[PDB]
This record gives sequence, C-alpha cells and structure tokens, in this order.
Amino acid sequence: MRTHSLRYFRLGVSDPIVPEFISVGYVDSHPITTYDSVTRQKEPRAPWMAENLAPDHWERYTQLLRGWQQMFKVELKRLQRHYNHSGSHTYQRMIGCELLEDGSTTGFLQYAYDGQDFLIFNKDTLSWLAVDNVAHTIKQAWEANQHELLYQKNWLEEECIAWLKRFLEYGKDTLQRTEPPLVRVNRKETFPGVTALFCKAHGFYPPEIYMTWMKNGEEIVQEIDYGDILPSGDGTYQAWASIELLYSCHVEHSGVHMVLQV
Amino acid sequence: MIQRTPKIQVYSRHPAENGKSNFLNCYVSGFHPSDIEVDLLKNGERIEKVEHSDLSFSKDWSFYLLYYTEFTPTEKDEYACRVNHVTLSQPKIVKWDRD
Amino acid sequence: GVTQTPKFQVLKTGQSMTLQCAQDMNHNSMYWYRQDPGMGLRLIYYSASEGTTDKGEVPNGYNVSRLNKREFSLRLESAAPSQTSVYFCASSAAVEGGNTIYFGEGSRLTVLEDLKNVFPPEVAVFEPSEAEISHTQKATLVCLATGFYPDHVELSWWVNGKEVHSGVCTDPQPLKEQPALNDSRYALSSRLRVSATFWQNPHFRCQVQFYGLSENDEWTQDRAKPVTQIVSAEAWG
Amino acid sequence: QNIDQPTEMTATEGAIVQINCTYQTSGFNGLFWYQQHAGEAPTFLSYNVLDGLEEKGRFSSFLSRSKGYSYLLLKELQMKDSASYLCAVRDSNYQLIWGAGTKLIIKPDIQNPDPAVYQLRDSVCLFTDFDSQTNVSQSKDSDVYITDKCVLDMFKSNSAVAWSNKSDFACANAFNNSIIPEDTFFP
Ligand SMILES: [Cl-]
Repeated sequence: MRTHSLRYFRLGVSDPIVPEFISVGYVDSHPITTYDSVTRQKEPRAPWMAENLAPDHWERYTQLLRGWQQMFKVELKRLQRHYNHSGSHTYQRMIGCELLEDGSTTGFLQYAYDGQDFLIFNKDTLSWLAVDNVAHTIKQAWEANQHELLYQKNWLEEECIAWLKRFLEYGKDTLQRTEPPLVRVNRKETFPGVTALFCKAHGFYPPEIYMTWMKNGEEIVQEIDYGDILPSGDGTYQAWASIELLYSCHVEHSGVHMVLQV
Repeated sequence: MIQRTPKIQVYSRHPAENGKSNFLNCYVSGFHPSDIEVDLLKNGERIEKVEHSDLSFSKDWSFYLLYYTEFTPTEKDEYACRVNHVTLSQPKIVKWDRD
Repeated sequence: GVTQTPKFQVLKTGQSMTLQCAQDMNHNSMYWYRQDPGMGLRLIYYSASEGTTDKGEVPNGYNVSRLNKREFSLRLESAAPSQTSVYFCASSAAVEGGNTIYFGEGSRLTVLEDLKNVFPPEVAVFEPSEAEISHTQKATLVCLATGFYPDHVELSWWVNGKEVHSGVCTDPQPLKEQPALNDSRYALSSRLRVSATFWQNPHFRCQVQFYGLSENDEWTQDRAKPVTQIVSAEAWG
Repeated sequence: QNIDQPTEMTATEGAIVQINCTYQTSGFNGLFWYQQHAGEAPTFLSYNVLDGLEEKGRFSSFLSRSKGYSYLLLKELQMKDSASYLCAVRDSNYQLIWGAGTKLIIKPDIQNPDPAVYQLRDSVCLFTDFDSQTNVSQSKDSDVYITDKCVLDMFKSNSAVAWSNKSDFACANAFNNSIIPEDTFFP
C-alpha cells in the first residue's frame, strides 16, 4: 500500500460577507465529509463514504460539529481581542494522520490565524509550539489540561489511523487504484537558436508523480521548469517538466520507471 | 495581515484538438482569504453550464477550487477564466493558451 | 457545580413534569441521565453546545430544552410508571475526550397509577437493652421508620438538638414489608450507639424526613394527605 | 459495545482491592472512573487514555489499551471507601458508555467480637458485636422483618435488626435462618 492520509480542516470567519464556519475532511486528495454553519449538517462527499457509514455516524458528528463551530467562534473572538484586531479575520485548524508505505505513522494538529501558522501540536513532547506571544498565551492555557493533550496524542496515533484504515477499505476501488501516466515529449525552436523541451504527463492516478530531465543518462539538467500537478476533472491528473536545449525525460509513477529519449 | 492572490491555471482535460469534444478546466489556488468569484468565458461571455468543486483546503492554509465545462475548441473561439478576490482591484481574465 | 431540582417528586401516571438543571462552570455540553438498578447510567438526551440537542439511548417519553448556555431542562410529557428512576443532570466543558463530567445531586422521581398507596412513615425509638449496657458498657438505640410509600425518606439522629454522625448507622436500602406485592410499603432501621455513661444522663431524637405530596396534589381520601413532612420519635436518658 | 466490571466486591479494612473494567468498543477515546456513594451523585476519580498507572493518594488507575482493560486500585481500605465504582469508556464517536458499576463492601476489622442478641423496647431484636465473617440471612416469614448487617463507628461494630408484631416472635428465634456464632449471648 502507498502512503495515505486522513485530515479534517476547520475554517472560521469573523464578520463574514460566505459561511461563518466550514469543516471538510479528506482522504489523500479526496473530500470525504463536509459541514458548514448554513447546513448545520455533516454530510458525506464521496459515494463510498455514504454507502458505508450508517446515518448515526452523520447524526453524531453533526452534534459535535455544531459544538466545534460554537467553540471556533469564541476562540476567534479571543484571538482578535488578544491581537486587538477588528473586522473580518480567519481561524483555521488541521488535524490528521498518515499511514506510510512501510507501516510507520505520522500525526499532526495545527492552528492558523489569518492563514498563518499559529499553534503547532507536538505529540512527542505533548506540548504546543507558539509562533508569537498571543499563541504563547493560548499555549499556556491549553497545556494546563494534561488530559486533553494525552487524548489528542491517543487520537492522532491510534484513532485517526484506525479511521484512515477503515476509509481506505471503503474507498479501495478509488484510493488504491493505479492509472498510469500518458507521457509525451514535445520539441520546439522558440526564440531563434533556442529549443524548448516539454515532458508532459496526463491521465494518471494517484497525483504523486516524479518527472525530471537528464543529460547523457547521468546528471539532472540545470534550470528545469516544473508544472504543477493539476486535476483533469475526471479523477486523473496532469503535470509537466521543461528544459531549454543527449536529453531524456525520466518519469516515475507508482513503482514504474519510464524514460523518453530525445 | 497577509492576503494571498489566487494562482489561475486554465487547461484542457485531454490534449486539445480543434473540433474534438473536451473539458476546459480553471484551477484557482493558493488564495487567502476564502471569498472568491470564478467564471468561465467564451469570447467574453459567461458560460452557464459550468461545474465546480467545493472550496478546498491546503495544508499551507490557502484554498483551491476547480471550475470546468464541456467544450469543443475551434480556431475562432477564445476561452478564458475570470476571477475576483479581495487582493484584486478588478476581476482578472486569464485566457486559455489553447494547449 | 451542577444544580438540579427537585430532589424528590411523586407523580401520577399521565402528569407532566419539568426537571431543572443549571451549571455555573461555563460548560458547553449538558446531559440528562437516568440511573436504574443493575445497569449503567443511560443517556436520555444531551446538548453538545448551546443551540443544539440530541437523543441519547432512552429518549422516548422525554423531551429537553437547552434554554441557554447554563440551563438544560428535562420534560416528562405523560409520566409512566417505567419513568420511576433517579435522574442526573451532568455537564462537561466539551463532549470530546478527557473533559471531566460533573453531576448534579440527582432527582428521585416516582410515577404511580394513583396516589392512594402514598403513606408517611411511622417512627418509633427503641431504648437500649439493660443487658447490653451491663455486658458491653455501650448502649444502642434503634429507630424504625415503617409503612412508608414511596421510598422517599432521610433518617437522621439528633442529640440535645444537634445532628450526630458518630456511632450512627442506617440501612442503605429500605426493606419491603410485603415483598410479594407490586406496591409494597417500606421499612427502614437505624442504630445510634453511645457509651452507657452517656445514655444514663437525662435527649435523643430520631428524625425522618418524608418526601410525599405537594400542596397542588389533589387528595380526596378520608385519611390525612401524605404530604412532605418530618416524623420523629424520642427518648430521654 | 460492552463495558464489564464485577457487580460487587468485598475486602477487609486496611487491605487492598483491585476493581477491573474491561471494554469492547469499536474505538477508544478514554476511560473514566467515578465514585458514587449510596444516594449521592457520582464524583470524578480518574481519566486514562494512554498506557500506564496513575496514582492519586490511596487510589491508582491503570490502563492497557491493547488489552482493553483498566483497573481502579484502592489501598489502605477505609469504611468511607464503601461505595459504587463506575467505569465509563468514550467510544470512537465520543459516546460515553457507562459500566453497571461495582459495589465495594468493606469488612471492618472487629478487634474484640462479643456476639449477642438483645431485646429493645419502645419490640426489636438486635444482633450485634459479631465478627465481619458472620452473614445475616433475610426472614423466611412474611410478618418477620430482618435488616442486613450495618457497621457503625464510634470502636467499630456490626449489627442487624429483627422485628415483628406476631405473638410467636421471640429474640431467641429471630435470627434462626442465619448462621450465627456458637458463643452468641442470649440474655
Ligand atoms: Cl487562518
């Protein structure tokens, strides 16, 4: 199995134009759950989530999300008071875990104020890393509750991973599939005497792809331009890499290596 | 407070060929705050049958969205993506490079 | 902490009842539980935060109102004899892991088909045995609270007008005077042991608080209305 | 989903008791221990979510997540420790599942036993000053009432009360359904 991850995001907006609160869950790049302050309901985002979780899951987490929504509103008000900020500001949260290919795990829990790092949980020392003195004030208050830190460590290391394993089974046909890339090299004289080489890949799943340009099989070419890995809209992805010009494009995707000699 | 302007990428689902049915994507990303307006245009006019993903969350606290529509590229048709955000003083029209 | 009312209540089948609960801890989550013999606390309804409530395990026959952040009331629409139980209101800072649950004092509710079997106790004090005094140089007073119904009583010992706890022991549960009957009345005993030198000085009072009927309760029987009352029995040294 | 703890446990004053709690849940988000005195509200004792033993005075709470097991250990047992002990586990959906509870009974250490059946007057029969090993059986006769043994602390002693308004009732025969000490004093 490849590396997989589970994560839950929260967005809180003060004085919005836009919901006051949104929560979205993901398995890798796939949305799995959604909640907002308008619907006040937690709903599946993936048919394999809807098909496999009974209504009591959605009923229970809707109640929790309504409480988390209220807690987010109060916490953003306290942050604004600490910073002496008026107007519309954002509060964000990300919690999740990763199950690596080798069986080892990672877990993370972070907060952001106005889209910047604010508090970073360290589950190995059971402490919060504060970026400034407002975050330090919150860190001191939160660390006073040792039970909650321990609870968060247990959730990140044990509960999150068990949810991830459960969801990966539910979404097996989507998440554990391989759609190999369609790769081509395009050559063109651009500015006189200048040749541009593009290595373009599309139709692949998962989105994680490695592409590079090599010279005489050995050295990586200096000054490679990389294209972002973009969703094609049909569940597959596209990307590219280019160079100015014996050159070859090297592509690695889900245990398969590919060379396109120019 | 740091506001991040959206990255706007317009591209087709498959390699484009004039006359062959395709999908035109507009991927809008790396923006903060979340309020954003996106429209796909055909020769300056808004396309009505336009699908889009829900607002999405990146680990770097910015947001992303995918707007797409079914289309048949032609030599004469000009496609674009029109985006508005608080970081923009006016909507930004990003033309499709025709692949 | 958590304040809930009333401590005791007798209801007739079909009557309405509201249980009040408040907490001054600025807690988001509130709960209503019922405690029944031989089973774990069962959640009736909960309120994860102000502005939301949801069904627990046993919601049928009840409804709740999260009035504000402080208050969460429990309503019995049409009381049934199966709703005879001990009700506990509870609160915690959040429903998530770690957050300590704080319970209210508890509400003992008895639902009856009719109020005709409701009786206050008969209270009698039994003076120490002269054989016990001479054998141990100790003296045990026994107090019996008999024929009460429902089992809504609090027994205490008063020596020279002051409540005592040392040398006192009361049965934790009443016994059934008619074990085979569905509406058996009850009996409770308590003992107060003092030195023989203390019993020989010439007051001891066994006091029983009974929680029965309220002023608003309709009563049409020839016997006195079995209202909430204190029944006591005395002995001098 | 199940939470299992013994119904009742009996130990002696000054000794140690270990109250076990096993849970079978889909997930795990912590385990609570509460103390509940008879006719009182439950009060918090401990919360465990990671592996290990946590000591708080005479009480310790252990947790093994892999074994799905916890124990509440009470040391240097006192009469005031007679109460029900409730364990509760928070499952994967943060639902708190409560155990039926363990009633803990503390047997007092009776230094000078002096078993006797006495007659009191306003009649009542008092079985008292027997050792904690003695058990009091309930009445076979419907119009004869026998209470369970009760411990009072002035010196600590056990006692049970028997009463009736039946003509045939005598203190000599009041506790005939119980196994009483051979040396019981019948004045
Ligand atoms: Cl933010």
